[PDB]
Amino acid sequence: DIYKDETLTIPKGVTVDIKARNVTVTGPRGTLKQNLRHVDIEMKKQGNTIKFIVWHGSRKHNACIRSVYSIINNMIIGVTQGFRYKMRLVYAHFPININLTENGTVVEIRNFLGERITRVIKCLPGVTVSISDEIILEGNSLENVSQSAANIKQICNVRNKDIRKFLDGIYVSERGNI
Amino acid sequence: RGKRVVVLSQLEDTLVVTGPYKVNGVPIRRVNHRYVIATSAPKIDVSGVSVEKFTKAYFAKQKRSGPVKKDEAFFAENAPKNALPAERIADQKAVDAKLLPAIKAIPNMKEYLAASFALSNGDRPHLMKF
Amino acid sequence: AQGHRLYVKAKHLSFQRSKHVIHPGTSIVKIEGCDSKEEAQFYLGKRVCYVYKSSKAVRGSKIRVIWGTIARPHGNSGAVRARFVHNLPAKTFGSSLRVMLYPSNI
Amino acid sequence: ALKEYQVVGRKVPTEHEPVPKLFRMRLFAPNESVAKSRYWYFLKMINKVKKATGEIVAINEISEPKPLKAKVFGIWIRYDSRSGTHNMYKEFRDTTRVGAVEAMYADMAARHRARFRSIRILKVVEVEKKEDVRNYVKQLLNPHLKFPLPHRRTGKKVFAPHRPSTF
Amino acid sequence: FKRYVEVGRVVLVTKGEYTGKLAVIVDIVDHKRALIDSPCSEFPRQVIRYGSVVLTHIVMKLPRGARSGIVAKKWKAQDVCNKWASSAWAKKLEAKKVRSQLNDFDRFAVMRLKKQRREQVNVAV
Amino acid sequence: SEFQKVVVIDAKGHLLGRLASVVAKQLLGGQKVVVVRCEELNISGHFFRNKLKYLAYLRKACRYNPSRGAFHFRAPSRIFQKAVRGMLPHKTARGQAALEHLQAVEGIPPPFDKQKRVVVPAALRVLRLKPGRKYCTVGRLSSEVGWKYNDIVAKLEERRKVKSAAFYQAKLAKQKKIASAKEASPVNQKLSQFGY
RNA sequence: UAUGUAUAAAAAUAGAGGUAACUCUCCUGUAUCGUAGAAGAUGGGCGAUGGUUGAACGGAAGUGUUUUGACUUGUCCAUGAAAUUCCAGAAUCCAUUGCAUACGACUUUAA
RNA sequence: CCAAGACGUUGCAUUCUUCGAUGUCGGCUCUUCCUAUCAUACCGAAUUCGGUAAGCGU
RNA sequence: UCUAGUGGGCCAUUUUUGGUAAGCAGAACUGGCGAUGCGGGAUGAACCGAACGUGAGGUUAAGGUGCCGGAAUGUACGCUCAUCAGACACCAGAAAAGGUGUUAGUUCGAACUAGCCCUGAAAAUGGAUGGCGCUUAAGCGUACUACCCAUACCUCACCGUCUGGGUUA
RNA sequence: GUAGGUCAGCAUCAGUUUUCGGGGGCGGAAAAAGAAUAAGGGAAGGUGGCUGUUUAUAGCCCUUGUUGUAAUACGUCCACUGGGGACUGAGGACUGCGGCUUGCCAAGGAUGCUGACAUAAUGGU
Repeated sequence: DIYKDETLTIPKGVTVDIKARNVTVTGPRGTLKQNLRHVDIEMKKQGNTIKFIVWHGSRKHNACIRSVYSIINNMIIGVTQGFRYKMRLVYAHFPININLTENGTVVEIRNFLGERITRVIKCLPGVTVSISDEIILEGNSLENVSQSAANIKQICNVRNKDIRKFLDGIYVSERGNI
Repeated sequence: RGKRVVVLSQLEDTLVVTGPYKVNGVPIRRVNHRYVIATSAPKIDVSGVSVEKFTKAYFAKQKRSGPVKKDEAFFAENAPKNALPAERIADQKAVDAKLLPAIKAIPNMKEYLAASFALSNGDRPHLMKF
Repeated sequence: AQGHRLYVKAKHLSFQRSKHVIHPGTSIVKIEGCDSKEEAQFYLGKRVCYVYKSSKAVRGSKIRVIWGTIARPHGNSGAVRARFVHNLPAKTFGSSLRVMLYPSNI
Repeated sequence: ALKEYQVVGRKVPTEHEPVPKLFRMRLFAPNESVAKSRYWYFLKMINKVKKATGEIVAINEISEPKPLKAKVFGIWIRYDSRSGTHNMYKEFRDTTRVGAVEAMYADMAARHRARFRSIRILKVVEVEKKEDVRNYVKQLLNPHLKFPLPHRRTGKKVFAPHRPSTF
Repeated sequence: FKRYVEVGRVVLVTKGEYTGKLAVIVDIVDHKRALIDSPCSEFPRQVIRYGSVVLTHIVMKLPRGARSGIVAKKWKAQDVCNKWASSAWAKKLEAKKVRSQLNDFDRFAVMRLKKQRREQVNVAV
Repeated sequence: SEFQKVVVIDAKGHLLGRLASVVAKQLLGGQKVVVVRCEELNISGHFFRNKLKYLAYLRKACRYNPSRGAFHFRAPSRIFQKAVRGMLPHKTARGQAALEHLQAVEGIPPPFDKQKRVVVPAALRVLRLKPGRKYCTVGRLSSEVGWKYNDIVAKLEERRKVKSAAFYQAKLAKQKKIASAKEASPVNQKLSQFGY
């Protein structure tokens, strides 16, 4: 269509400036700088409302408008309240040992399924790890927190064994805000 | 080439023309009409100057009818000092006297006639008008 | 030094040719600032020349000139066809030419 | 550049048909020669008339009565494809029937690779009611229409000195 | 944005026999064509494509599909003439046209006058 | 329109083929061309497709003496010269003379960072691609096929940009003064009838 | 191969750029810098106090950038031009060495 | 591809050159390419069947 | 009237027979090549256009105009994104059936229906829309202008041949 | 004075051709439109007014009249006309066909006015 628009109201967040389509959203919790060069959308800021508009876009290009609205709300939620993931360890026989170094940006996993190899993972920037067998992933970027959970889950994978019997692994339990 | 001149009269084929000799030093000469760019500058009054004595015979060269020519003394001959008749000088001075007052009256034209036309970078003569 | 150049700068592009057959009798010339055949109409019939320099002194001159005339426009991009008294050497492709303002009609 | 032609013709009279019927057709063709050709093409498929045993009794070039007024045209066509089992209805918004047919021919060739020979125009009608109107045509009929200027690539002017503003 | 293709926008024609003229979008035919009109007699009402016009900053209040007389009446009432000229964009365009119309004697006068202008180069130390 | 003795071209935001076509024609016209910032050139199409195209080009080699076969240059400026070479008749003496009239470089070296850099709108990506179409950068394409100076070119570029920014402020300060003194002269408004 | 061999921000392009949450500009260079004078002569009167020319910085290829006797068309004026009378102290050999070697070459040494 | 892996359906001799002669099997030797993958690496299902894959060996 | 050479043909259009098929064998009609250069299809004996004395100018055919390459990086409206796209007849090759790819349609959201893309698709020296490259194209479909140029056309000069008309001064 | 080497420039013409411009006749629905101005009709993608309505504090659409022998566009034609560029100059007293007023002429094929160099300048190998 010629005009497809979505409207969002901005919260009390400090700066939402969009220089070079790059949203440098700074709020009470922190700063999240992300690019919107992947979408060709006129989003206009006036007063306390922002309008995402696409002109002459087809169905494929018009589908990304709601995705932009979803993500723009996402780091608004991140810079206001933040994102926290609670992730519980499941093991049958061998307890899983987890160590956090330099305030949790590196997580070391040992004794997974009885293996002697130490699995060390570097979390994405802006995410910190804490021990509540519960792991808490808190940060500003939902992108980085979810990715860090994905990396941990993929790293603690069972190989060449029957999943039907071996239910060991690490799966996310709760995804909420601080 | 590049001089600015004032047309006196139209001869059989060319134009009898002179940029005032006291302005740019171009004497009375015939110039073929295909080798001039006429300008849109304000006209100079040439009604008061005699143009009947400027003819092909007046500008005619001396007949030679022989292949012998050229010499260092030959080049030492001719020149403005020699050759140039006093009557030709008087005619140049007379036309100057009858032409200068008009270009004095209209501003900037005296020094315009003194200057020399030239093309510069980016100048496109088809777009340019004179 | 900008009180001269009563000519317009041009470049010898190529001979008049088909895909494989050249015709060196007439040449293709790109006059600077001439961007259409309507503009080429002004330059039709002008006197174009190729000026080059030689070691031998012909009549006491280091500079010798081949003269020619713009004949017709060529294409839509302002290129013109030029006929010279001596066909321009094929080594001049990309060399410069002087297009005078005479025979003038402006 | 197509043109709308009113072509009226009849077969030549015979002893069986002393007073043959006059048949008229509105058809779009670049010139009168093609217009008469298409008239005989349509009359030949329907009503037993050659070009030889018939004649063109009237030729007229129809111009748009209101060429400065925006209109919506609904065009029914017969489309012949590699399968050749097709009827279509399309709608085009412009100021003249000739332009609507021209835009139809370009659109039909673009979207279906159909040629002038393959397409025959069933009927071109002006749609006057907005409710009677294609979704794209309706949303052009939006009273509050406004949109930015689309990209338009803006003598030889090679070697620009400054990067373009393009806005 | 500042330039929207909409009913009543003033446009400047850039391609065609009416290049350099001002018109107003009376109606929108489609995404690529629009009906425009101008009060001037030399510019008739016609359907034109957006590729030959550039959108000006001026918008006038004009009902859709207005006739030439009403468009001219609205054009005079909202005083769009010399409202376009007040902008530096129009002044630059008019300066370009005046400068292009100059002749050799005028060009020599320009050279002397700007040479008088250049000879100041007096600035505070 | 007008030929300069040497033209320096900023290759940033330009398409490889469109710019090469323009450059090759200019070189055959007898014009000396310098193209800077060849690492900032663009090739239409997404990166992996162009990566596959170059890797296919890399395979071309003689079975006897690969040192005789096609030589695959990994530098962005040498990729540009390859495109211009293929668009020139380089087996011909005219084409060779055109090739030595081209100097394509990564970044803007000191003989050229103090000179004006023009652009070719017939080859600019913003004018020549539909928005939303994927494209790649020659510099990144070069770095992941073998070019090993992408970092040093970048680091030297910000130093040049910092010096260029300092130059600009100094020139803009001068232009502010000359502009202020411009309207002070009454002749500026006297020659308003002339269009200046 | 020249004929003015004149022009250095970076960026985005569904935006920038300034001046001072403000406001102006953009919509290319057909723009700015320049351009007058025997291929540019000899003088003079006003006016301006400018203009053009014969230590530090720059390593990406620094071929530079900066810095600190002439020449006046800012503005007036007077002579002169023509008949060019219609286009043109080392290396090597000789020798030596064997870490080398088909021969050259290579590694040594030799005043 | 099809539903009842059947039935079907769609695909991956000539005598042009040489009879003023192109030395005519296999083995040995040796190098290279191909993938329609035996092994190796890494994945997906229910040792077996598969996908990427010719780097390396056979 | 006398006599030469010839009495191995081949290809294409269309029709057609033998054949699993064949750059296979066999015929019919016409046009060609052989015996024929030239413009074009990158390249080719028969494809397209046009058939040729020596030249000058003009204009076209077929085919082309991003650069190589002479000639619009022309105009108008769309379609297409291809993880080894596509790009001009002959021609130098791919099918059924699908594909939450996408753009349009038809009939009562469902099915169909088309156009492009992808899949089906798969080899051996490294290499081929001719190459470079090309993505609101320099790809595809349609429409409209301008332009380029053959030994063809037109005007003219000259050569020769043939034909016709004069010529006892 | 007469005629005369080579090479150029221009004018006035002839042949051929290309490229721009103006004026006029005629044709079509004796264009369609439109403008301006009188009737009536209808309404919206609904303005002022108060989602709904019928020109008001915007207007639009349809029909008719008028201004009208309207203009323009397009087509066609002029034995109407203004430019610019290119190539060619065959023939060699007179005849001919024509226009003009006997002479003249653009009418059975280029002459006129000049300049430079007389040179290896043109030309050849």
